[PDB]
Amino acid sequence: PRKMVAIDCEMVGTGPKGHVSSLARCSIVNYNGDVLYDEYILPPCHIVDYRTRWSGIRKQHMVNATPFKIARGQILKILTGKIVVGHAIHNDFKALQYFHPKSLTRDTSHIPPLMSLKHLTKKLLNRDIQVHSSVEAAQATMELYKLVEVEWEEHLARN
Repeated sequence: PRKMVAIDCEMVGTGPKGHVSSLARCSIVNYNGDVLYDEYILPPCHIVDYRTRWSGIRKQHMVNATPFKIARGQILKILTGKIVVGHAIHNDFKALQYFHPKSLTRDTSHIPPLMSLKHLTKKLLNRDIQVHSSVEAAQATMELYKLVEVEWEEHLARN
C-alpha cells in the first residue's frame, strides 16, 4: 500500500511581462485530507504579475514567505515514493522542477473513469471550491480521487 497525497499549486508571473509562471504557494494533503504542507513561496525572480484573479496571492503574502529554494526541498520530501493526486499537475512539475514518476501520478484533469477544478468539484462533489485555500483545492482533488479510487486503479493495471 503506497501512501497517498494530493497537491495544489498557485503561480505568479515573473519576468519582463509576467510571462514566466513561478511557484508562489503550495498545499499537500493525505488520503484523509490532513495538512502535510501549506506555505507561501517567495519566487527567486521579482514578482511582476501576482495573478490574484487566479492566485489569490498579493504582496502581503510574500512577506514571511518560505523561499523557493527551501520549499522545493521541503515539498519533495513528502512526494517521494507517494502516489500524488493533482489537477493538471504536469503543468506544475516544471515550476517545481521535479517531474515525479508517471506510475505514481494521478491527474484529476483527466479521470478516464469519468475542465476547471472549480466546476469539477461542484459537478462531482457538490463542493464549491474557491472559498483562498489551496488546502481546500488539495482535499477536493483528494476526495475527487477517493470518489473514483476503486475504478481508477483497476484500469491502470488492465492496460
